[PDB]
Amino acid sequence: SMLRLQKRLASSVLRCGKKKVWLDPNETNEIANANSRQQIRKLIKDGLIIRKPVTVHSRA
Amino acid sequence: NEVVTREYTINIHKRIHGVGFKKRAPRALKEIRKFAMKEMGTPDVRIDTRLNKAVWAKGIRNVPYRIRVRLSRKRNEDEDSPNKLYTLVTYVPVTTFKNLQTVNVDE
Amino acid sequence: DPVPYQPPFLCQWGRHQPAWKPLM
Amino acid sequence: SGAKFRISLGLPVGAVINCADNTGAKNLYIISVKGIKGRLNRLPAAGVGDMVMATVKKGKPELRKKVHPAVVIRQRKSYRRKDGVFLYFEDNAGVIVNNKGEMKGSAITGPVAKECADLWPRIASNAGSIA
Amino acid sequence: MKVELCSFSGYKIYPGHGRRYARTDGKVFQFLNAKCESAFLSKRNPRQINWTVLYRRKHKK
Amino acid sequence: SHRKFSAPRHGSLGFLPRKRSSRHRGKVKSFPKDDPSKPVHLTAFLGYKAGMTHIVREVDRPGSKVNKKEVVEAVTIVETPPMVVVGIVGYVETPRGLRTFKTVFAEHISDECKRRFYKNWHKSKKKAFTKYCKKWQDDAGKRQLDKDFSSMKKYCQVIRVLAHTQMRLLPLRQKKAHLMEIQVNGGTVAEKLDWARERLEQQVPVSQVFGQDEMIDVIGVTKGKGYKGVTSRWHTKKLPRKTHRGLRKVACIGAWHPARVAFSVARAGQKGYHHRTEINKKIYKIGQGYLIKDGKLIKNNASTDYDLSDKSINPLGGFVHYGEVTNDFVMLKGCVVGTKKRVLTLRKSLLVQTKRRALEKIDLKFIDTTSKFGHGRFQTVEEKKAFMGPLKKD
RNA sequence: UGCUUCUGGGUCGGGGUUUCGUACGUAGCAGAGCAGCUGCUGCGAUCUAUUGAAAGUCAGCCCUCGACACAAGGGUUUGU
RNA sequence: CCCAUAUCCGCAGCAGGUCUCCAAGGUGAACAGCCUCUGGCAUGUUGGAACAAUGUAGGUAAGGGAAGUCGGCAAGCCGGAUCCGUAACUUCGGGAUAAGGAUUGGCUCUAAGGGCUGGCAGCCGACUUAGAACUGGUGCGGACCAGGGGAAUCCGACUGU
Ligand SMILES: [Mg+2]
Ligand SMILES: [Mg+2]
Ligand SMILES: [Mg+2]
Ligand SMILES: [Mg+2]
Ligand SMILES: [Mg+2]
Ligand SMILES: [Mg+2]
Ligand SMILES: [Mg+2]
Ligand SMILES: [Mg+2]
Ligand SMILES: [Mg+2]
Ligand SMILES: [Mg+2]
Ligand SMILES: [Mg+2]
Ligand SMILES: [Mg+2]
Ligand SMILES: [Mg+2]
Ligand SMILES: [Mg+2]
Ligand SMILES: [Mg+2]
Repeated sequence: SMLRLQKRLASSVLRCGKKKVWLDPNETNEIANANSRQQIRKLIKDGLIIRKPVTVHSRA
Repeated sequence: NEVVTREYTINIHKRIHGVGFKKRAPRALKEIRKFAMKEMGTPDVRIDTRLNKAVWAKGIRNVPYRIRVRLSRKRNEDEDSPNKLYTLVTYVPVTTFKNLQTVNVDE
Repeated sequence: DPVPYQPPFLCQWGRHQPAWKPLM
Repeated sequence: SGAKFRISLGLPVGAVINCADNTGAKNLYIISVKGIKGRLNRLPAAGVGDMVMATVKKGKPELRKKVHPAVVIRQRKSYRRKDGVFLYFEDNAGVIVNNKGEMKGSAITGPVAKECADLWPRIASNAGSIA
Repeated sequence: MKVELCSFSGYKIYPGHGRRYARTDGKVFQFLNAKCESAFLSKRNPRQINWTVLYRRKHKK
Repeated sequence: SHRKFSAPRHGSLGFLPRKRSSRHRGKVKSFPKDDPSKPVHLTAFLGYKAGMTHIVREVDRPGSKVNKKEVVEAVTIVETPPMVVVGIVGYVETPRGLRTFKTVFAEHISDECKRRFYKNWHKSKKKAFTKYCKKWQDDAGKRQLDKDFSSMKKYCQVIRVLAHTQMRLLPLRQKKAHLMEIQVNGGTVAEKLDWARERLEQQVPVSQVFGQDEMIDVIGVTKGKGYKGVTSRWHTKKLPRKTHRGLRKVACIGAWHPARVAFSVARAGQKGYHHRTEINKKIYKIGQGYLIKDGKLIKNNASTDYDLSDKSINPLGGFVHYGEVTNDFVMLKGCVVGTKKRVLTLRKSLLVQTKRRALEKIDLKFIDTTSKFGHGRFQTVEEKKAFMGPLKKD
């Protein structure tokens, strides 16, 4: 429905950009009713949202 | 008779011949949707994200010439529609397209 | 939005404009 | 008896061909082509075996700064023969030839095409190789 | 009719086809197509390019 | 003032209605004039443009430099299957115009001719000519048809015959056969109508109509090129680069003083798809079609007296955008009007043709059957395999 | 222009033609040479064989009667 | 909070204007152009179907080479680096990258250019320069970056406004 608030707060908690914020497409309603940094940290501990890894840029 | 899963190989090249560079892969998606609507008489065609990735593997300009598609007519689940059945469109990884017939696979 | 001011004057056909001139 | 057929023409007014005989000249600037009626915005052009009016651009001082009549022998533009071959040459070449047909030089370097050789007998006599 | 062979390739040129080229020194060459024409004008060896007849006569195919 | 440097005009006013042609088949505007000294024959035919190739022949003209030489010339292949006669029509001569008097169709009319009378053959019930074909197996209908033919003996002056092409033998996609009136020019009206009734429900080949080295007229519609500019259509001089409002245009239309633009001013519009009639086309060879006897078929149509090869006129990979020619064909000097798969009207010559170039007898030497679909370099399949050798797939 | 005479279009595949020019992998006491161990083993652009090979080929190219499903359908109207 | 192709000024979510800081990897002389990583975005007041004419922005053309035009207008040629070589004239500083040539790819080598510890020995870290061989359809500053040149006449010395 609307997850830009949770994506911005997840970027602010994870201390990175929202390009690396992965939200769970299956558990949309469990993320949408968080609405707070304390609940988004619980989403981090549950593992519903995951820090995306850095896009590779090889030196080889 | 209604629930039929089967194989096809689409020649994307003869359907994509003519269009400009920034409008090749969306047109290829549109001709795959028209291919599904032509072989199967269902307006509700839902093509898979794996076949989206397979068409958009190279780029928007270079689209593969032949592609292997499992076309499946299925009975409709809930959220009922005036379309009685739908068509799922799936990618099949095939190495070479040499002597590939339209195989009617069984359930 | 307030009332737009009248379409402004633009010296379009003076001595400065070579696009149209009369017999001189 | 046998007249000349039309061939492809690619040397208009302005072309500096080279002078393929032993007069002393190196270039020939085409100033006009002899035997053209004319039409609005068409340059007179000369193919193989065409009588042309030229001027020695560089060479001998006795040859320069005056108008000579010439015959165009070789052209680089591909022209169609009647038997169905598209014979074309390495460079654009002509020789200084007067109003009656007699050449001014003695020998001719390079090959002379048969479309020029059948039309001009005195050029074909000085030519060693034909086409 | 005289079926003359191609100078670069060695193919049998038919009288409807070809483009014949004569240099200033002599040695009038015949060419089947602009492929062989461009190869001769760029001065490529017919024995080194694979699809010619001289490559086959050199490498015994 | 006046034009400084006078110039010839771009275009011709004799062809100025440059519209898309209402008819698709080439209509004969004028047939050759009849005379009773000549016997009865057809004066036209309706073929289909197949393709293009070379030709090799000797030139026999005294005085030329090209005498006794081996030239090449462009030729048109026109596949000309024998047409089916399915009717006749007579024409009375009035001071208002040459009016059609009475049209009499045939009894057995093929489905190829039945396709033409329908715009939609799929939804139709195929019920044409049903009440007309009942006149051929009754007493009163034969009497009425005999009265119709007897009135045509008396009052008709011009008798044209109705013939349609044979589309099933052709490799085209369409099945709708083209119909055509051909004016029979020959003896008297009675002998003409008797010969037409004898040739009713019959095949008409091309050897009966035309012959060798005959100068003929080619009628047909131009290859369509769509809406084109005045530079593309009328071939006017392009304006220079520095023009603001376009350069592939006509700069001046006309003067201030005929407050209108004249009809002769070259404007932009439809280029191509125009009905045309070109004259003086020379037939080199009327080739025989495919025929089967003694088991194996005989197909050596490109075989001449000097070639002696078993190849056909069908090139390698077939004709480009046409298919393969299995029927009997004609081969004409030069180029004809129209694109591929285009219906093409043949006609006998209007002018009394007696010229040195036109009365030349042609002896063919070589017919080029190489692949026109690209740069072909082989004449036939066995020659290609003999030059290449064994391949990987073999 | 085509849209059921067990017949016809279309899709795929197969050949025909043709464009470029010899694919990946493997093998080679072929390779300017270099390093390591007592002739062998590694790096190496390039060359040869497989291999006129590989790839594309109607979107407006040519034949298939080889597999596939489709095709006796829907609507508006017109009378002497 | 915006701090600018949407939070400011231009009548506006206006291709205009507005003063600063932070500043990765490769290629490369470079903070030039091109690709990528962090960060950001949906193509800049909309989409769908065909690819007609005239357009606008890019290009390509056999043969001729300015014959077009008021006028080489526009486009094109040359373009980087290394090794040669460089004229008339001059205020001797310049002209000058004058003009005119050759080479440039990949791979495999050789030589030269150094520190620390106890003419010698041991241990290590750097990018360059020069030369040779082999090899690719003579292709090699392969995209990008990137001087057309010469001889004269008039005016103004010039840099600048
Ligand atoms: Mg002029
Ligand atoms: Mg006048
Ligand atoms: Mg202007
Ligand atoms: Mg062709
Ligand atoms: Mg905006
Ligand atoms: Mg960019
Ligand atoms: Mg855009
Ligand atoms: Mg958009
Ligand atoms: Mg040019
Ligand atoms: Mg050129
Ligand atoms: Mg001038
Ligand atoms: Mg300029
Ligand atoms: Mg100077
Ligand atoms: Mg003076
Ligand atoms: Mg100044």
